[PDB]
This record gives sequence, structure tokens and C-alpha cells, in this order.
Amino acid sequence: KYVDKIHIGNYEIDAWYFSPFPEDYGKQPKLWLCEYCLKYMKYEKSYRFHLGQCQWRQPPGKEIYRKSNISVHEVDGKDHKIYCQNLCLLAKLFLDHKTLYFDVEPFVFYILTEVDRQGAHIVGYFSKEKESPDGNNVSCIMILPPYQRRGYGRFLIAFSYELSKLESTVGSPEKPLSDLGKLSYRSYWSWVLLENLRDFRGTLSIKDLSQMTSITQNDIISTLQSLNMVKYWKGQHVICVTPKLVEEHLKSAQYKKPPITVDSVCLKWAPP
Ligand SMILES: O=C(NNS(=O)(=O)c1ccccc1)c1cc(-c2ccccc2)ccc1F
Ligand SMILES: [Zn+2]
Repeated sequence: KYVDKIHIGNYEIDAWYFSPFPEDYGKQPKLWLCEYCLKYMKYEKSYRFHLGQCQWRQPPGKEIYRKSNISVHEVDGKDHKIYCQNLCLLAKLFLDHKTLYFDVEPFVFYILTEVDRQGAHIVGYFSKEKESPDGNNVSCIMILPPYQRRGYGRFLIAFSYELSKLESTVGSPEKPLSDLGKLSYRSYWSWVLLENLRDFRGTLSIKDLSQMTSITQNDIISTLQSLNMVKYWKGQHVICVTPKLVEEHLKSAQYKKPPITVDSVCLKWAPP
């Protein structure tokens, strides 16, 4: 009665939440999505016919990043409305708190793919408001279940701050975050801050760290608090750590998986 299972690419994936596909589409056992254009279909046979006809082999919009077989496309919601709406309905299957599916023109979407000989296969995305009055540098972020916890979420979060840096601005994801979202951001912030604390020594203030990472002072402070690296003095949070403690944190299992990194040389983008 609601959509509870999709087929996309070679994956069958169970829904986590209600998404408002038209009612007729929920009635079916599965919903079938073209992995390239994201068209959603009611039957295995309309899906297979679509597969033979559809000419898309990657997302629309501009490939603003490409390194080996990892690519990001920037897709403006005003120029590719139907694709973006299809993407938001797909995302809402895995996001409890997303509430915007149809009004996509105020958003830009950054679609992460992993490419082979067949084409560019969707892994996840984040959306971002063109004009965020609240300084949010991500609106929603979603990694499809079979790619979660495999470094792709980490890549997109780094990606979003690489945009913020090029805009000379600080940014923070729109709240509330999903459970995995919060763990992923906290662990991303800690990694980046620790590595900067190692690489200087160094009279880095919290403001310094904010300017260098585009992470907000508040997100820096709450992260340094959970690491016990901040003291408080007459109303001001102040960095308090030894080189040894920094390396103890960095040697931990948390930071041991080799990351897929964002190579700023491969990013093609200037603020609009
Ligand atoms: O897959 C994710 N994190 N695991 S990760 O291996 O990329 C990682 C992220 C940050 C630091 C280390 C590893 C992830 C997943 C989501 C997500 C959130 C809600 C629904 C579906 C996916 C959002 C951000 C994420 F980073
Ligand atoms: Zn298609």
C-alpha cells in the first residue's frame, strides 16, 4: 500500500520511510527506477522496455568533479525539475525528516556516481539551497543503503565543505540529522580538526580552524567538547590539547579506513 521496496540498477532495496509517490505506484509489489534518469515505473515490463530505450547513462547537469571513476554532477532544480523531484522521492524512502519533494527550484543537487563501462551509477547526493538564510551548506544528504558506511558519505560531507571554502563562508548541515548523519558529521569534524591540530601546533584559535575548514565555530566547539579538547575561560572556549593526545585520537580505529578523498585539483566550480 505504501511503496516498500524498489528496484534500481542491480539492487533491490527495502524502504525505511513513507515517500509520497502517487498512490497508484504504492499499490504494486515493487517500484522500478531507472538508475540513470530516475524515472519510476510500476511493472517489471515497463522497466525493461524503458531500459532498452532510455538514452541517459549519467545524471544531467554539469560534471563538476571527476577523479578516476568517481564523479559529482551539479544539477540545478530549476533546469532539471523532473529528475530532481524523482531524486527527492527516492531520497525520502531513506530520510525520516526530508519534507520537500516537488518545489525543487530553490535547490541545487550534487549527485555522487561511481562509473564503469556501462555508465555512472548513483550512490547518493546532497541538496543545498541556492540562498540559505541560515548558512546551511547541505539541506539533506542521503547515501543509498548498499553504499552506506563505505566512505561515500564521508566524501560528500568533505565535498560540501569544499564548496563552502570556495564561497569563503562557513556552513553547517540543516538539522535534524539522521542517526547515521550525526555519527558521520561528528566523526568527519573530529578527523579534520585533529588532523589540523597535528599539522600546526600552532596557535590555532577556534576562529582559525573555522576559517580553514569552513566548519562553524559551534560545530568546532561541540566537537572539541566531545573530544575533551577545550577549556573555558571567562566566557570563552579555548583550545586545550597536547600533540600526544591529538595522535592518540588519530590512531584510533575510527580513522583507520582509507578514505575516498576529495582532490581539489579535480573540482571545477566557482560560486554562482
Ligand atoms: O554512509 C554514511 N556514512 N558512513 S561513511 O563510511 O561514509 C563515513 C562518514 C563520515 C566519516 C567516516 C565514514 C552516511 C549516510 C547518510 C545517510 C543518512 C540517512 C539516510 C541514508 C544515508 C548520511 C551521511 C553519511 F556519511
Ligand atoms: Zn531512464
